[PDB]
Amino acid sequence: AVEMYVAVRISRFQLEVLRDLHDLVRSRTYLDVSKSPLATTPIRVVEYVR
Amino acid sequence: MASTTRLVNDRKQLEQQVKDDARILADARGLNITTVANDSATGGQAIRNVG
Repeated sequence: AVEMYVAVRISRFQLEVLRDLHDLVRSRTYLDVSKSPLATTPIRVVEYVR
Repeated sequence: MASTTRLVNDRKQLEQQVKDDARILADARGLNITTVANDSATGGQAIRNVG
C-alpha cells in the first residue's frame, strides 16, 4: 500500500545461519604480557651513575 | 741494656692486651638494618632509532 505500482527489489542477499549454539565462538590473538611484556624504556648508554 | 730498654715494647703489649680483654667483656647487641632500597639507577642518552 505504501509502495508504488512499480517495485524496487533486491536480487541477492547474504546471511549466516548456525545450527549449533556452540558455533558462535571464534578466536583472536593477544600478546602474553606475563611472559613477553611490552618494553617501557629505550636502550641507553651508561653515564652519570648516581 | 737493662729492664728499662723493654719499656716501649711492654707498653705495646699492654695496649694490645687491654684492647683484647676489653673486647671480651663488651656487651654486643644486634642492630636493625633499615636502609634497604633500590635507588642505584644509571643514566645516559637513549639510542633512538632513525628512519
